[PDB]
Amino acid sequence: CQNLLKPCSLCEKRPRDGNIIHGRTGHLVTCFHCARRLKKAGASCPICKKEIQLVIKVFIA
Amino acid sequence: LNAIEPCVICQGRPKNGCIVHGKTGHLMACFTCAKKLKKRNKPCPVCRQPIQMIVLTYFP
Ligand SMILES: [Zn+2]
Ligand SMILES: [Zn+2]
Ligand SMILES: [Zn+2]
Ligand SMILES: [Zn+2]
Repeated sequence: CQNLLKPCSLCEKRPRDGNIIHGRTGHLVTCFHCARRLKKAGASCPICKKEIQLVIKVFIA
Repeated sequence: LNAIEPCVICQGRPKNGCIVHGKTGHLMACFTCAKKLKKRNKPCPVCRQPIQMIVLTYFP
C-alpha cells in the first residue's frame, strides 16, 4: 500500500522499514531506528497499543 | 518501488506476509502465500535463510 512509501511517521526522514511485532501481526509505520527507540522506552505499539515483542528491519523485494 | 507491486507469488494481494529471520524481514509475498512457504519448509526465497515466522504486517 501507498503508506509504505511515506517517510517514518515519527522522525519523518527515514523510510518505513521498522516492523513492530506482537504475536503474529506487525505494524509498519516507523523506521527501524524509531521502532527500536519505542521498544527501549517500553512504549506499546503506537497503532494498536500491544506490547512490542520484536522489532525487525524490513527489506521490500 | 516494489512496495506498490502485489505478492510476487500470486500477484493478487499486497506484500503483507513478512518473512522473519533474526532481526530482519523480507517482504515480497502476501500472508497466505508466505504461510505456504513456511508450511512446505522452504527457505526465504530472497536471502535463502530459514523462515523463523510469518507476520501479518499492517501498514495502516
Ligand atoms: Zn523514524
Ligand atoms: Zn501494532
Ligand atoms: Zn500471494
Ligand atoms: Zn529473507
